[PDB]
Amino acid sequence: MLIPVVCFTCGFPIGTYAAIFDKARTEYIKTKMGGTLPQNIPLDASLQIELKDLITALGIPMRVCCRTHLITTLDYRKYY
Amino acid sequence: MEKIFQNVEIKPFLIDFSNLFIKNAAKKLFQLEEQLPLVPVNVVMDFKGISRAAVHGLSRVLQDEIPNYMLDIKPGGYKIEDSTDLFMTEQFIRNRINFIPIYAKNETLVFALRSLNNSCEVKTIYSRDLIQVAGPKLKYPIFNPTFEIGFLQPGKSLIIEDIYIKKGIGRKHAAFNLAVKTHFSHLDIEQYPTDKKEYMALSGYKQSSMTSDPRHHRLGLCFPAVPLPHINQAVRTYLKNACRIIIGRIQSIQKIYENFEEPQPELVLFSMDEEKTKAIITIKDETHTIGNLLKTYIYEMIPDISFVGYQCVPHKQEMVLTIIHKASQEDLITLLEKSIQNIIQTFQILEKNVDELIA
Amino acid sequence: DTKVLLTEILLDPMYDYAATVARIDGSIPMHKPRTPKEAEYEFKTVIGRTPAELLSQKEFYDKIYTSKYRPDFTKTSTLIYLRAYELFLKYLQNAPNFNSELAEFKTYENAYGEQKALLAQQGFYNIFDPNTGRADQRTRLFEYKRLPISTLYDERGL
Amino acid sequence: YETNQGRQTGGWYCFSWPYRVDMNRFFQFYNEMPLVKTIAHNYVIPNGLNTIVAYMIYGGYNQEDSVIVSQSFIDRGGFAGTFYREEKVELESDIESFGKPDPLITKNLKPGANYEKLVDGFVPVGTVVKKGDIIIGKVAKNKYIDRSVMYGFDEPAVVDAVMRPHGPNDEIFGLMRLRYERNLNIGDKMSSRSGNKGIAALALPTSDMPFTEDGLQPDLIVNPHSHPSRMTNGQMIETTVGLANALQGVVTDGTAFLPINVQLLSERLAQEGLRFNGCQKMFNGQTGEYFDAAIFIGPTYHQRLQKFVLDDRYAVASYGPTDALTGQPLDGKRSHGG
Amino acid sequence: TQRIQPQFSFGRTLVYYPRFALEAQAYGFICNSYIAGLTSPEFIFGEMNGRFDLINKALSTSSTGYANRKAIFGLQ
Amino acid sequence: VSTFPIMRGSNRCHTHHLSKTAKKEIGEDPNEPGGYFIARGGEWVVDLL
Amino acid sequence: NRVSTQSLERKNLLNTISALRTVNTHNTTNASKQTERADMMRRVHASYPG
Amino acid sequence: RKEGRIRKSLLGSQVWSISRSTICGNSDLHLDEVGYPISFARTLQVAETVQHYNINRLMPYFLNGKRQYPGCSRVYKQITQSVHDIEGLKQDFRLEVGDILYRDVVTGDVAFFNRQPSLERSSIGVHRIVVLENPKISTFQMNVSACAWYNADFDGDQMNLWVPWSVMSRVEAELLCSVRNWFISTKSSGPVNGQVQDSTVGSFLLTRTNTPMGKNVMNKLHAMGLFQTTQTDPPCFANYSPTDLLDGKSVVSMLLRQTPINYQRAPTWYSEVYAPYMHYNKQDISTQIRNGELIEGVLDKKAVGAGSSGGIYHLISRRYGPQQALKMIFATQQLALNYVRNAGFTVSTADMLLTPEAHQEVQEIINELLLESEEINNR
Amino acid sequence: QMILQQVDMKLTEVITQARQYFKIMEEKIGRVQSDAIREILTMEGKVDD
Amino acid sequence: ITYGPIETVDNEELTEADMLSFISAAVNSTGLIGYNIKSFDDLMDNGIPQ
Ligand SMILES: [Mg+2]
Ligand SMILES: [Zn+2]
Repeated sequence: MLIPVVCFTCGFPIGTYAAIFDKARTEYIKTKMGGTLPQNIPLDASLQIELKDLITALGIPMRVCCRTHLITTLDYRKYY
Repeated sequence: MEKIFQNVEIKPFLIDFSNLFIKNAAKKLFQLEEQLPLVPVNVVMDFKGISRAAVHGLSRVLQDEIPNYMLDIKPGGYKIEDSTDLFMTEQFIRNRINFIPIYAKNETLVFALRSLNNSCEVKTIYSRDLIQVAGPKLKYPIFNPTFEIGFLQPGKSLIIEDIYIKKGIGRKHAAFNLAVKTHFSHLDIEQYPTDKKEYMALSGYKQSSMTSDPRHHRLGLCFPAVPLPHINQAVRTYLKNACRIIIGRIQSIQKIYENFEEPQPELVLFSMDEEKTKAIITIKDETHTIGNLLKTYIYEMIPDISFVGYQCVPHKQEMVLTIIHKASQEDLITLLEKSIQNIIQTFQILEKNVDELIA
Repeated sequence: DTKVLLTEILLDPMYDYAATVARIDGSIPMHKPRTPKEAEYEFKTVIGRTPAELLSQKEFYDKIYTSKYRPDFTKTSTLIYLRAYELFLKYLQNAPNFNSELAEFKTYENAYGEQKALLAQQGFYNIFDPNTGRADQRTRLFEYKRLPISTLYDERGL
Repeated sequence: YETNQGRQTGGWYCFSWPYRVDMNRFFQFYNEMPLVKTIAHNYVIPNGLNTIVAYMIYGGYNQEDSVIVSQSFIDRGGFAGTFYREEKVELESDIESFGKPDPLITKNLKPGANYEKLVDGFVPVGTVVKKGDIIIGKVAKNKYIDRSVMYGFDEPAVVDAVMRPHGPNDEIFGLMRLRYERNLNIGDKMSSRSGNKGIAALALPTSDMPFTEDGLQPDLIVNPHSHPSRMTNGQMIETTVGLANALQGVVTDGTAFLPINVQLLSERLAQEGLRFNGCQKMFNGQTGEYFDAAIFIGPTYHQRLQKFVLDDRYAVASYGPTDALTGQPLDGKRSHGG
Repeated sequence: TQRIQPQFSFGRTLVYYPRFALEAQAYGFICNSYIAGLTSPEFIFGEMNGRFDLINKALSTSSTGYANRKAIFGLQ
Repeated sequence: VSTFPIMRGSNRCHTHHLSKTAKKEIGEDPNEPGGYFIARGGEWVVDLL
Repeated sequence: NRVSTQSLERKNLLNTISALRTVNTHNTTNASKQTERADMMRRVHASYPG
Repeated sequence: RKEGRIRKSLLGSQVWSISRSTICGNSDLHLDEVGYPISFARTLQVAETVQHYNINRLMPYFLNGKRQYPGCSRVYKQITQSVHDIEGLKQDFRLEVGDILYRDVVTGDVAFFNRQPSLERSSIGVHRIVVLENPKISTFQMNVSACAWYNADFDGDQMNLWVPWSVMSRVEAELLCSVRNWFISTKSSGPVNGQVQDSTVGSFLLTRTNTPMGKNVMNKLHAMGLFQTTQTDPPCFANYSPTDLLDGKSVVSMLLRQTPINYQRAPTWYSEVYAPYMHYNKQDISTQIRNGELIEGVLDKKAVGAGSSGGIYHLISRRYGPQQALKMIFATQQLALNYVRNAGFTVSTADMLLTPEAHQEVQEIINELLLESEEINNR
Repeated sequence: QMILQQVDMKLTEVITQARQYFKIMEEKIGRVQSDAIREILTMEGKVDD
Repeated sequence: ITYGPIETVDNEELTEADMLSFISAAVNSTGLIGYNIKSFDDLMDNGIPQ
């Protein structure tokens, strides 16, 4: 229901920056989406949203597992 | 000797506040403009003149075999009568709290979570809401305050009263895992260019692992939460404690070796046909670390061994080390004791090098 | 008489809605009742009448708990929540207008849902063709390419 | 196969789950959007996790649709959730009521039953109940005959909610809800979005798992032999794309019939610092020795199918309910004998 | 043993191909590999083949059960 | 004469006149569309025949 | 009974949506098509696409 | 009908003392072994009648009772002609002759393993029980090479397991229904079990002459490590220096010398359709075993595969009995898996990717096919 | 066979003697202390010598 | 209605990922479930009364 406290695969504490990552990702996405509706963002063929620099600035290492679990985990309060 | 544990690089993981999004998010979420009190530290260690078994055993111990501390909820700590929230179940919050990385020196600390949402918005519970109720007052925090424990629906509360510190090892429960693997390489084995199509399907090393015996290694391990000022002390303590754990586990099986003449359930000896003696050592709840170290050093001490090997079958939860040698029981026991002493000497040298390298 | 009333009302989701609204407003304790006395007090505050009083008359929805915040509607989450509870109460009470107010609040809640769906986006990204700065359309699919007949037969027709 | 398996996948089965007393419903705590998502995830919430999967042979423990799972991945909450069971009991007529029976109330008290933990005839919320425990005490009409219902299940539960609502016949009944802590167990079925089912055959500690030179280790180890006959190349392509997605911090769309070029994606892997293939130098976790071959390891979306071994397993002794007609044991686990 | 039959209409195999089409693709010839990806008509033909496989697997159990029971009772 | 089963989310349903927040607070799934019948406790979906 | 219904199995939200979009073949007692028609009706028909 | 009296109650029956669970793989179990969870082992009981010859052996079971494993649950006292609970027999000290003790299932007990639908003579087999003491394991674990008896796979399949408790049934289980009797098929008159999947590929990788890294050799330490899990008595490596190199054929011969057989057949690896391309090693395309010594060739499905008539395991069963064949299957499977533990084996997306030139060649071939079709259309 | 048999009966007699001791240590000297004997007698293996 | 000439429609830059927008518009029009609630509402309003 939240970004996990640690990475499921290796146990790195990705949850230390989960809230900061979520907020910064929202702010960054707001600067890349144009006229498309928020629910149509996953359908925009012109969108190119990269979170690599954001995650790196968070101090999270270049680990496939950690970045995957940070960027892909669903937040329950955003759907409920 | 000769400083087996060669140079070590320590690099903490820090938040880059030059990023505008990160800076704004931290400022308006936690009023955070500096680094967190506990940061992950990446430790890269170079080892020379040491078997791969010893270095990998140290890595495995630091991963999930060194004693470590966790936050846990005592039975009845979750106040059913007061926790009105219907989504923050005890299992979920227990999982979140168990895996918060804590750097605790005192195990008598007890924390409480009293979050009451008397507003119409969904309120997020952070680890900064974990207030200490028992033990000496923390001069320095034992966990970062930015973890999202859970969220409360409007008009709902979450009360947990007995969040205490639990001790254990990673191989039992993963919340006791200490070090996550970052790097492992052999610096004495040449590597192919793996960016080409001819070598992209191969590992990269120019020797087969079935014939190579690397003695120069680089080990990279990340520790999840160490205090920002006392990083070197924390890393030194971790490495020393891993060395002590390995030494104690080896001495535990050494004590079995000293009583080979006395009937021991762990140690069984035979004399089969051709002057050969077979020694079988069965240790319950022993992992691949001790078995691999024992096999490696026995094989080093007895290059002419008839057979040495071990099996840590996932079921039966035990390590069974089998040694067959053209010798007698007494001479075999002396050889195995010498191998044990070699292991202990190597890891004591490692402890000394840790002491004299990380200040 | 009171037992059936209590089991019917305590399991009514309307009771839980009014109870959580009262808890937000602070009119009842934030915890679930632990003694029968405070359970009766919660029933009195949430329903607006004592269980004995309810069994006397017929009206039920008129005295249900109303928010003490007085949230001037005409920051956003609290207004949405309180207006939603007020409209739920008005629907139960069969308010005069309701429908127009319901439509207006549904428009506002659609806007708030737009904002929440913005909060739920995880980024998309499209792989672009370097030659054409659009979604990559290069494929390894088969192309017909009618071939010369010499690829199947020789100069002698075999 | 995926159309079938995607509908049995554990996840957020309902957003109003705490308000419902549902039988055999599993709520999986953590769900991830696939790194390679499709158009369907715009309309239904994704169910599953982006597990790191190494496609290799590890001790022969993943043969014939078996999978080696990371024990740490299980402990951290991977596919963990809550299983809910309901217990609805009704008063047959006015000659029955809810309460705690006593020795004088016995006439038929169940042998080996507890009959404790009953407060006002019901076990309170938050109480662990074991196989012999009596949940909901009911007596008919010694002066009374016991009609209480026993727990009976081998797996212990926790009383999550208990109510006393009136029925359609204006009578009060039971409806206790039992909560089960369900981590991923050995024998729990898992599947990818390409229809590749997998039974968890072995759980390994963190130190025992294989790891790459850069420290990457898998949550699951999938036998490469599951690929050739099945030709589930979509799973391989998804792994390859998600490897670059993770390093790029992006969530690429992988909807069917979209323009796809495996060669271009493999080249895209090289631009992220990885090899042309997704193969990396890995070391054996148990021995610390590198494999001679680079191993294809990367993020693959996996789904926990709601076929729990704890619900399917059954063992019975030489005694239990028998059919009154044939004298044979009753049918199945549900009847507690057969 | 035969190609895709024109069952969509009289002389049509799919809505994607014309009536009395003579190209091999209209009758189930798939020119693309799995790694290259299938087009919609190719995927429809492949789904027809796979559904045939699934139907045969499903009814194999029942037919084998019938024949096996009859043979057992004839030979036991 | 009698009662007639009501499809969840239909015009005769009570959740039809409630907002997403109100549906959330009364134990309904705010994001579910409905389309099923609540009969004898269970939920029943009338499929397309 | 000409009503095609099933229990709402809430395995997930995809299960619910697919249940609401499920088209069921008609069932009749007298014949039920227990001939070569049995495997004809279970095939992907050319009229299905779209 | 099926649910009627005859078929449901007379021809079949519901039974007591039986268990069912999902089956998963366990390569550390022998082919004639089954992994039994301990919780099931304390539910199903074996009826041992107390006599003078077994009183000493059965006394620990009586003392453990219901509190510790291995224990017991019920005792049928002969003097009272009735069953006694173990918690009420705290004053009996010992057991009398003629008493019947219902003890827990222990490792080495025989069990009937069955997978439905039961279509073959091997659909029910008898395995030696290996009790899994991990409380978190609830599955029936079995060797992947034993799946051929039941046509089983580890994707959700459930199997029934019941432990014979009576003496006659146990005698019959260990004498008549053991899976060693089903190694040779009654249907095809050939072997049923063999190497499968990882074991076949591992045998090929271990017995091949060359790797991409050069000659397929290992040092003494890794040659010894191949025999760690074979569960056999290890061969002698005392005549090998630590720097000595051993090829996979040498260790395979070390294993197969225990059951010397003669084998001479071309492997599955050598296929004529592949011969124009590739470059087949001449030492890999003619598998020869002389008196248990692997001289040349690779081991693959033709030699070690399951169901391979004339394979090495069929010959081992013909000359030394099917129990030796099952033991050899387990040993060679352990050898192959331990080899792959170092060699590594994987499949990637690039494994199935043609080069652009090869893609053009494939396109040209399909163009030629479509051109012939178009010529027929023009006709 | 004989040496494996002799050690087998020796072991069974030793285990029987130890557990017969343990049951006596239930009535004589209470359970809580006796359950503490077994607890730290098992982590050194024994429990049956 | 006299539509414009088909020769002047600019479509070469249309990608297959842009047609997902058309599919999304179709789904929004349908709602993926809306037909069943619409049919039940029709039954309630006109079907049963008639
Ligand atoms: Mg199967
Ligand atoms: Zn990670």
